[PDB]
Amino acid sequence: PADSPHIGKVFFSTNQGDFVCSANIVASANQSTVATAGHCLHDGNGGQFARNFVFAPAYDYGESEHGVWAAEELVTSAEWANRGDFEHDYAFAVLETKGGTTVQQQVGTASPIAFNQPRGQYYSAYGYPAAAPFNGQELHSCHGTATNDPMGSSTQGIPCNMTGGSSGGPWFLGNGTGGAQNSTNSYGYTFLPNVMFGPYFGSGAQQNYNYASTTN
Amino acid sequence: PADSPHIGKVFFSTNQGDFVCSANIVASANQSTVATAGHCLHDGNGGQFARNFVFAPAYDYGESEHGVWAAEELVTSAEWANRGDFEHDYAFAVLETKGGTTVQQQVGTASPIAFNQPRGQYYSAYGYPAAAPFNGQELHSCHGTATNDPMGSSTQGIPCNMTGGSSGGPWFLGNGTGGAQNSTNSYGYTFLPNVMFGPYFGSGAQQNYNYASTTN
Repeated sequence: PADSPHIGKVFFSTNQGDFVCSANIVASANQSTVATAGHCLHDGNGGQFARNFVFAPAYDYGESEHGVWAAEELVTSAEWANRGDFEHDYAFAVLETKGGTTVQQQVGTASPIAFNQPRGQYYSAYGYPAAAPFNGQELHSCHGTATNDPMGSSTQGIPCNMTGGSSGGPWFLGNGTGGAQNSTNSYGYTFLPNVMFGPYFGSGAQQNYNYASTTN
Repeated sequence: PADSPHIGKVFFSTNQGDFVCSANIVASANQSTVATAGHCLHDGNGGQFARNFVFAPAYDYGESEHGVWAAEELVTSAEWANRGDFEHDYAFAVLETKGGTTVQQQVGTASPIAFNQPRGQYYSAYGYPAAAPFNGQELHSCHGTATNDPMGSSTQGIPCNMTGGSSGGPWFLGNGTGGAQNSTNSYGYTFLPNVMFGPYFGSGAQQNYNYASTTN
């Protein structure tokens, strides 16, 4: 985590309990924006937003020297919020500033983010899987070539063993944590998933990003 | 109302019961977008989306020939949804398509929409006020020059006697229903009778519009 401190762990609550996800600081005008999954910050089907959304950059068996960051605005895709549309299971959280210090300023790095890229690219996906065989404490990764959702939606799948808690973690184009972010961990099929699915980052994601990243 | 069928009445429900608002068809790529107030489609801080949001173009003691249109995507500003911030009490609803027909195609017209315009312009504001001495059945209007929020926020006020139900109704630059939409009826203050406040249509509103109008 110390080497890619833009990636971090998410804690949040709903009426059903206390849960975890992952997220990533993306380059933004407000320097306060993390990319995550829609389902990590909103119920879907017209419901309420998650409560007490906290981001922990470079989490590693606990918060890092970078600390933990509360959300000020949760920015869900409209298709996710209204219909639980997994084709648009992406979102951005706009975090607090601490006495002038934005999360980007504290952590000192943020991922570029790209949209409307070809399908079928090679990805490195990251997150904090929390269900067995994982413990929720470690940054893990998956790597491989994306293929189409066999069930027929616009999502893409990569070979991956990560479990619940990894949702919202970044997909970077290419090998490693240094590429442009171009999707987010959305879902796998239990038990012992072997494919991670992530939504296509098209013009919906781009325009949601433009909006979130400017405050908003 | 027949002369300005892009303006219409809104019905919706929450856990607190059935409510009414106003809205306006604005030109959009998806041909399906109405401008309204954030509070006409989302509770604000800690709440959820309105249910059964329906738009009735050219309502006049009942639906017009254009019928009634259900929302598919409610698109609230982030600051309204997360904090009930009246500086951003604007929103867009993306409506259903009926047998291939979009609302903009049905009505055959839409208002232009403008952002980042000067403060203190002259407006014509419209809506379906539903509290006495109004009955919710009629299109009413207010006209005047905008002044600054006495509370010091970025909202603006105009002289206007319209009551609950008028929220979400359009403010058009200039005289009449034909100008560019540049705010929405949002709120009054208990101490200030007959003044309607509407949010500033700035870059937040523009980016929310860009996003909503492409479906989204």
